[PDB]
Amino acid sequence: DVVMTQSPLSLSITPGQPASISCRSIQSLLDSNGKTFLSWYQQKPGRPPRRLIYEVSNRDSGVPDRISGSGAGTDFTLKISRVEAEDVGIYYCGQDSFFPFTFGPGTKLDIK
Amino acid sequence: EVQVVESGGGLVQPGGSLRLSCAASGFTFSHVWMNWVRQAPGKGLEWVARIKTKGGAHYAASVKDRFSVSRDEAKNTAYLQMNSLKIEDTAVYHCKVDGSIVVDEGFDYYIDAIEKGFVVWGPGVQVTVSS
Amino acid sequence: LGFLGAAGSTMGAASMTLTVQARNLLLTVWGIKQLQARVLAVERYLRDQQLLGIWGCSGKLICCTNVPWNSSWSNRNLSEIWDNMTWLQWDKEISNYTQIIYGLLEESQNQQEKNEQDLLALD
Amino acid sequence: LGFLGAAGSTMGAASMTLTVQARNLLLTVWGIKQLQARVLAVERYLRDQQLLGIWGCSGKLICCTNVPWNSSWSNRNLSEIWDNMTWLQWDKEISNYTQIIYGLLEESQNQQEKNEQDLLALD
Amino acid sequence: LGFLGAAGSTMGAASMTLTVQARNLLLTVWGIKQLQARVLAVERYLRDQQLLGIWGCSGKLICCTNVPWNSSWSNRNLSEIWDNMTWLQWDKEISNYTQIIYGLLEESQNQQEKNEQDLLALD
Amino acid sequence: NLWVTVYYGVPVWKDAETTLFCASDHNVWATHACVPTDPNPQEIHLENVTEEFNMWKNNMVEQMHTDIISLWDQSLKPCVKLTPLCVTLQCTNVTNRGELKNCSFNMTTELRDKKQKVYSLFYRLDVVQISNKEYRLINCNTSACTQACPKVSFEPIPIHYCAPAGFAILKCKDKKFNGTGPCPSVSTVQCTHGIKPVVSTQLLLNGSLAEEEVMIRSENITNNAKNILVQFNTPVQINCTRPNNNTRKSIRIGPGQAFYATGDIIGDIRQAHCNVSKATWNETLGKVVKQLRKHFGNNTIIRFANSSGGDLEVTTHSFNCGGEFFYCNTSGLFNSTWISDSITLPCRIKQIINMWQRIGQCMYAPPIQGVIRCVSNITGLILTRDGGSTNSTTETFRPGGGDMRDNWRSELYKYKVVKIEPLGVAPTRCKRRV
Amino acid sequence: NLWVTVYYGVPVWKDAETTLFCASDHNVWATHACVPTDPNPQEIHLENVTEEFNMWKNNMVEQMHTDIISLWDQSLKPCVKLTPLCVTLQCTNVTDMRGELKNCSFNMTTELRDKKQKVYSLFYRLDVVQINKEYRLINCNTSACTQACPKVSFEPIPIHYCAPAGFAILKCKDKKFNGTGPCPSVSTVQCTHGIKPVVSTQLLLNGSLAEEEVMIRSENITNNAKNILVQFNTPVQINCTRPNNNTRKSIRIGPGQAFYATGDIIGDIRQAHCNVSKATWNETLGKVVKQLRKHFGNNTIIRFANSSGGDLEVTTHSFNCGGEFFYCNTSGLFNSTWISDSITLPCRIKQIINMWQRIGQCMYAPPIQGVIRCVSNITGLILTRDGGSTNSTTETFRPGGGDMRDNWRSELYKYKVVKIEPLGVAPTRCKRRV
Amino acid sequence: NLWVTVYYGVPVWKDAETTLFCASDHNVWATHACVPTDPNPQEIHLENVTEEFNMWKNNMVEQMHTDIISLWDQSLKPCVKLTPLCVTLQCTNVTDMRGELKNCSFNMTTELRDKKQKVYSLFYRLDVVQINSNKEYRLINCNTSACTQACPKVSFEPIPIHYCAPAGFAILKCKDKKFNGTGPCPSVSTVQCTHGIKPVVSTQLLLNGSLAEEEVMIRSENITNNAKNILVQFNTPVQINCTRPNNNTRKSIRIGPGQAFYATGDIIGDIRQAHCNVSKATWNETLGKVVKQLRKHFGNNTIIRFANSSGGDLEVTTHSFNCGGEFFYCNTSGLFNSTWISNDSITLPCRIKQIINMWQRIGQCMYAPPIQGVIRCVSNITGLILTRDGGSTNSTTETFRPGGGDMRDNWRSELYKYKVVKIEPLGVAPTRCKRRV
Ligand SMILES: *[C@@H]1O[C@H](CO)[C@@H](O[C@@H]2O[C@H](CO)[C@@H](O[C@@H]3O[C@H](CO[C@H]4O[C@H](CO)[C@@H](O)[C@H](O)[C@@H]4O)[C@@H](O)[C@H](O[C@H]4O[C@H](CO)[C@@H](O)[C@H](O)[C@@H]4O)[C@@H]3O)[C@H](O)[C@H]2NC(C)=O)[C@H](O)[C@H]1NC(C)=O
Ligand SMILES: *[C@@H]1O[C@H](CO)[C@@H](O[C@@H]2O[C@H](CO)[C@@H](O[C@@H]3O[C@H](CO)[C@@H](O)[C@H](O)[C@@H]3O)[C@H](O)[C@H]2NC(C)=O)[C@H](O)[C@H]1NC(C)=O
Ligand SMILES: *[C@@H]1O[C@H](CO)[C@@H](O)[C@H](O)[C@H]1NC(C)=O
Ligand SMILES: *[C@@H]1O[C@H](CO)[C@@H](O)[C@H](O)[C@H]1NC(C)=O
Repeated sequence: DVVMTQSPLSLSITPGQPASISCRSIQSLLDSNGKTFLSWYQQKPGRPPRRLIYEVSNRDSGVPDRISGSGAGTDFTLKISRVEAEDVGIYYCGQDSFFPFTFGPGTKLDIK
Repeated sequence: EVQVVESGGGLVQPGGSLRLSCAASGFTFSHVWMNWVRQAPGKGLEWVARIKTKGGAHYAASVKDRFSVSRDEAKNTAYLQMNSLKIEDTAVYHCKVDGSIVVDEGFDYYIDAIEKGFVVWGPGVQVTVSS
Repeated sequence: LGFLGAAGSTMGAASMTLTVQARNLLLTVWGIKQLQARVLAVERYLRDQQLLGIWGCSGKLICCTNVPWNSSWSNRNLSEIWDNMTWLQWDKEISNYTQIIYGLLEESQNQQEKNEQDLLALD
Repeated sequence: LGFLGAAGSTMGAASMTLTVQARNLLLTVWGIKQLQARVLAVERYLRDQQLLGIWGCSGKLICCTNVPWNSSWSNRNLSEIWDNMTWLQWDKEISNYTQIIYGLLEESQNQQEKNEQDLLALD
Repeated sequence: LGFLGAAGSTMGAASMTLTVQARNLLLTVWGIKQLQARVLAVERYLRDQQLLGIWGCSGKLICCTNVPWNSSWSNRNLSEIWDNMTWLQWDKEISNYTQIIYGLLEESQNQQEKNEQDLLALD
Repeated sequence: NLWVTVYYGVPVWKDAETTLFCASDHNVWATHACVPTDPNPQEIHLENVTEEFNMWKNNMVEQMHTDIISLWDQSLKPCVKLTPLCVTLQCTNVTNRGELKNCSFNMTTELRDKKQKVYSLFYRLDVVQISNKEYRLINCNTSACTQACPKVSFEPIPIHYCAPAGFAILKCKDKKFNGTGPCPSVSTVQCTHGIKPVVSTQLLLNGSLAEEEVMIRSENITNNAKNILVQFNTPVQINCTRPNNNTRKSIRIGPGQAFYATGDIIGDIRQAHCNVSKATWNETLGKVVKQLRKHFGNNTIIRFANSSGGDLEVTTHSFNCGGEFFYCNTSGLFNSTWISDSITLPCRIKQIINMWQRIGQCMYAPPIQGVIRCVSNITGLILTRDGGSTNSTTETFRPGGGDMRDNWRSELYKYKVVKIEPLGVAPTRCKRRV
Repeated sequence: NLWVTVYYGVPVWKDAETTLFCASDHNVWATHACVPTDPNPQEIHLENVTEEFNMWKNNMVEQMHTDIISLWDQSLKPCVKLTPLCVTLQCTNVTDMRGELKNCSFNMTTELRDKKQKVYSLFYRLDVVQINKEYRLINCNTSACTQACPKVSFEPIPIHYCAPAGFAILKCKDKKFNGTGPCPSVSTVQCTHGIKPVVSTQLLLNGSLAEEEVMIRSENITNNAKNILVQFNTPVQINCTRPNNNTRKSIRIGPGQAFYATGDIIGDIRQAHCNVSKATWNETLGKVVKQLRKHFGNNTIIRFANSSGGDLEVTTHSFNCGGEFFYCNTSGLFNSTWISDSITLPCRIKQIINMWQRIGQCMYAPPIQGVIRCVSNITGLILTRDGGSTNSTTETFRPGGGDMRDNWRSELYKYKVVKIEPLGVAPTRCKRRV
Repeated sequence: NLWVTVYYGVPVWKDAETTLFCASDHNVWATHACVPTDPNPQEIHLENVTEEFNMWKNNMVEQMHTDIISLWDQSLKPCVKLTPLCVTLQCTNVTDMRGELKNCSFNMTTELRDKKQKVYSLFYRLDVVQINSNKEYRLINCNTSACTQACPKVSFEPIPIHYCAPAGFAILKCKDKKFNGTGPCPSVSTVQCTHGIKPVVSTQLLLNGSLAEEEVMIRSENITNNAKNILVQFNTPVQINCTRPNNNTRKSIRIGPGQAFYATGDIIGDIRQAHCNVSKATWNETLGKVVKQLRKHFGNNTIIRFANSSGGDLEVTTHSFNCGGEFFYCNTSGLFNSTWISNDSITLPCRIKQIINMWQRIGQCMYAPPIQGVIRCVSNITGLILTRDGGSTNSTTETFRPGGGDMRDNWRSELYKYKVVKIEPLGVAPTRCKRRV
């Protein structure tokens, strides 16, 4: 299976500054044709997860634009210009490039 | 907005078996492919199986010779069946599916478009392998 | 009088109104239809005066020939035919002998042309 | 001389130059209009031939009838009409009564034809 | 005999069956073709009839004229021409001057008509 | 002795057929093809002449029908077609009968890369269920219909038929002509009188009245399948009009192409109908039955019944005026029995119509602004005889249809084309000299 | 006494219309369609004869017009239709002393219906309008145009009209012909001479030159609404060219049909124009004003201004050269006043044309590779006189933009069709012998 | 002292160009409009008449070619065009020892323009091309031209057609036996209408054609020239039996509002290669007679060899047929595989192709729909179209191969017995005549 690692395990910042998180994979996720299926998921406490970014950088309708991501090859990360109260929740990284799917252990993002 | 329906939940004894199910409605869904992932208690998610309902199947590491899957189109649902449960199987099941809702169905050959659907997430089954 | 002004009258008098009849002888789909009718009438008029030309009465309405009349065709008296019978009934009476008359007329005309040519050759 | 070359000349030249004129009388859109024009010319020629034939002058360039002349139609001497007049002026002057001459010629032709038929019948 | 039966026979015997030959002279894809063919045939017939009329025949199948036969056109006497010679090679013989012959005929007929009119006018 | 004589221009004719050319004075019935007619009628009476007439085997109706079909096609072809209109329709019931359906559907606009949502009203007879909400235009599963081209109209202009040179037309001037029989009084005319090409079924409108009494025509009354034609001796006024005046909307389906749809209705919706004087209709039926008794005998019971069954074209009465095509239920005019102040007939409207019952040649009729009134009078009928094996003394008749030729056969029966035979021969004591 | 006679083949003619036909020696006007004209036409000159001519009411011009538009439609029928070209066009500018040319792009189909392709093409501002950056084609809301096929060319092959048997064409060879009235010197020809069906407004290209000097012909000199024709006795050479080297690229619009679009422009971009020497034009205008004074009297000054106003085609000189339809502003030439180096004409190109001033048959001429450069002969003008008041001791003239009837009439002014009447009657001292 | 005389209606004819009209007793040629011909085709002999016939330069062949093309284009005009058939086709092999038939699935419109419909149809390999176990394919006619389909209501039976000359013209029939192409016919006759000529369609061979009355004949402008085809006529026809036991299923699909399309459904039973049979002994005897005549023309002690086609397009290098609705294409290499010096049957493999361009034109093809049940195409060969190579200086041995390329040769083999002549009934001759005033 294509296992992947997340970083940082835990994080917590006060509103007013940007934030970032990264999730690396064991090997390149690019398939034969060239497309990528890197997905970013957010799961607030008490409710199921919700996606924010698709194919490394694209944004899903309903997601705030302040959320953006990029990457290439094996290194990928998410960048947010401003964190709000609604952003509090559990953050996940995911990829479906290969049949055996793997999801990160999960990172905590607390706000004062 | 697209919706998902979770069914087939219940309590199973160690090494027993049960029947799982899920459904979706509210749109056409076009080329939609259902998934199955569970979150262990206190640990991250983990893939279970796969069913390409509309349009090929894929099974995880610890589900061979234990889970058999099926698809539906009249209802767009999928029929899952497991056997030989274990203590590690105790986890919340979420109906994962890659949504692709079509939009403005092309009435000619100059208007075809697709909404680029969303990955619907199921509420949760909370399957426990105990008495 | 006019066209067919004496068609039903006696044949003798009706024979004097032949000039009126003689004078009366003359998108893409509609165009071809009109052209078809016109050429049909013209072709019929050429066939007619061609039948007159092959005989000894070219360019003439009333005309007699040298073919003797046969009683088999009709043995009626000369008084009623020229004063009682009409052209319609008379034509219907010899509707089957029309071809024989034309053939005999043609043969007689050809013989007459050959005879006059030979006569004028030595004259 | 060429065709229509005697239009303005004296009657003498025109009277002796009628043979040339007589001989001169005779993508799908092009074919349709050309066929229409050809049929029109043919119909005109047949009409002229019929008019000449009804007057007992078929196939004759010049033909004389037994219809006396009228002073009303022309109140001028014959000499100038022939050696001092063109066909255009003559037709322009006779156009007033050109329609009635045909009827008189037709009547005279029919009368003489019937008389000839009767004469041949008696003999 | 049938149509064209005397084609190979001598002209003397073939002249006895000239009338049959003279008589035989008479959705859109086929319609246009048929109309064109009919119009062409009618035009040809009118042209031939016009030539005969202008030459003085005016319908007479066997008609002669007053134009001497120049020896330059052919140095063959009437002996073998009317005994065994057919019409094919004969046509070929005069095929070099038929135009001159036609021209002479015309002028001769025009002069004859003018002289006839003058003579009839004197008396 | 005697000798045969050749006579040219003899007045002899025989039965034959030929292609007659049209002739008349913004109408599908007349164009540049028809040449002008002679104002002076060149009619010549024929004394001592008697010729047999057969209006059933005559080829006049065949040639007329063929030329009219060609004219109809040549008239509908020059402009826009409605092939893209075959799409799904979303309709909702109207609310100030209960027939008109407010349908809406997607349709392209000036640019082939864009769409414009439009709505129009269509009658129930012009649509069919796919479900209760979805609808599809009728005849879409057979062919593509064509809209009545707006420049031309359906005014029945009179048409005069004239035979070409060499042919002649005989007119039966004698009265009491029963269709198939000798006509002692005959007349010849190079051009027939005015003929109305008005299209209709069951009843004959804007026709020619009889001479002095009601007429009855049929191949031979001793039959059932063959239709029977009846001509009235007096005119019967009839009125028809729809109070609803539709609103035309200009919708463009392509470059230089646009169809006129039915807009919203103004006022109240009322079903179309027709009116006829009851007294005049009763008198006409009385005269018709009186004449029928001559052939069927006296003390007989004559009854009238509506159409038995079939499509709407044969089971209803059609009209042609102002661009609107009607289909009325005339069951009220054939619901009387005989021994020894107005009538109203319900009617319906239909746009898609198979005029000449030709499968795959449907035509779309666009509406017309303002109310439309068509004043006219009936002149004849097309009934069908039914009954048993003479077990009862009651005769029943029903209106007919379908045979479009029978509609116009009641007008051309007064003419017959013949071929002249100017060549003739006779005997005389004349011999040609040398 | 005197007796009448009948003469056959007499020389007589009368005014009457007839169905004329062509005669000639990959083109709109098919040369093979016309019957092969006589290589050496026989022109017979008459004597002692006069005839009246009316070049205004003449029917040959009407026949020419009908035939030209009929052939135009016939030639455009087989070419492909541009119905799918109506699509939204996101367009920008081109980067020149002009910005009119536009570089537009748009989605479009390919050989496969399901598949689609993105292509670009250059278009002029004269046939492009903003739908709201977004542009479209003006022809979309009028009718679908049909691009002229590359095989068919607009070259003006001369056509020799000819009359059928029984008719004759009278040619008026009299010099300084007044246009309408008796012609003391006439002639008869079997078929007309070479006539080039060149289409042009205001200025006449490749026309016929006069005999003695500049002639003036008009229906009524005293009438201002009616146009006034002019014909020069000497030719005024005009050079028109397109310095832009165009590139043609084929695009598969559909199965078996290709679309010819303007590839691109290589090198510098310059405006199209025409050149005419001012000395020759000055002399020609001097002679023209002298001839005008001959009719308007002495001591009268004349002015020459630009077009009064109206559409582009009617207010500008329009002509074709190698397939490209030009539209030049002739205001500079018609700018002078008469009392008692070469000029450059700013010209623009238009790809969408509506020839014959009729809607529903628009054209989309394709581009031509290389540099277009053609020479032409200016032989006539189409002037228009504005309303005056007591003549104001001066008259103003403008270049009229009438239809092509005047253009074709300027060449057929010396022709007329008549019908022969070989039937005649005259008296003679003769008596038909019995 | 001879005087010229004018005669009319004399027998004189000259060769000239003219137009003819149809005549016979629905079909693509629409014989219903042909004027009916009399039931007695009267024929008149011409004793002592000899005329020169040049069938190679005859104009009736061009007239027939143009007329047939016009009828073919007119009959297919009202039929439903298949412009929307050009779409992306996803085909797969049909499961059976050919690997040629493909099962294609594609999208199509229906009665309503706002909704599509998924359907499938079998297409032969010759009707599809690769455009880069399933792949995308495209029809060969998409990048060339979108043509219509032959309406099933119309048939392709080669019914005979009679050509009758118009008024003022005549047709001369050369009945002389052993009469080659160009030469004087010792015995000629005249007929108002030609015999029933079947406008058959074939390549490299003649089917249902005229048969020689005496023996096999060879016709050509000059056999020495290799640029001229060689026409052969057999005095004894050889039977040929073609068929395809497949039992194709017809699938009716309404592509539009009234536009019906006939697709190829699933095959019933087992798929068998389309082949044709012909007797071997008869073919050997016919070849023997042909080589005998060829030796007589080229000289004695000459080696004659028969080889297959020299390559080219499938239309010219194969054998074209017209029966059942579709057009077969057989590989005739099995016949011209022998050399001549001094119960058995042969099987000819054949293929199937729906889209055709038999007229060799560019821009107008034809879609032939299939038919139900087995097809039994029974016919008999009557002629051959052979071509010979230069051979260099080597003249002791010659090789002949099937020709093709000019469709006029098919009908030319049937029109060699007729010619068109313009009647000239005007003549002048001298006589002792003198008119009397
Ligand atoms: C003319 O063309 C227009 C083009 O837009 C058509 O409009 C669309 O028509 C389709 C027809 O199916 C509509 O589709 C249906 O949409 C429902 C809701 O979707 C909209 O709303 C949600 C939010 O609530 C958005 O996320 C989404 O993007 C849409 O905007 C769905 O619920 C429907 O699916 C359900 O019902 C159907 C019923 O058949 C079932 O089959 C499904 O399984 C499911 O249960 C369906 O997808 C679409 O919404 C229309 N949108 C518009 C107006 O743009 C017109 O319909 C067409 N002509 C006319 C007049 O009808
Ligand atoms: C050479 O002549 C033979 C014999 O006429 C032709 O065979 C016939 O061909 C036709 C098609 O052209 C076959 O038609 C079909 O017949 C069936 C049965 O009648 C019918 O149901 C179909 O609708 C259709 O008409 C016909 O059966 C067939 N006859 C035989 C005995 O095989 C042959 O086609 C001719 N050559 C060529 C090249 O066409
Ligand atoms: C002359 O006539 C004789 C028979 O009379 C014939 O044998 C001879 O060939 C003829 N000669 C010519 C030159 O015609
Ligand atoms: C007829 O149309 C007018 C508008 O032109 C409308 O006001 C009127 O009410 C309509 N007729 C009826 C009966 O509603």
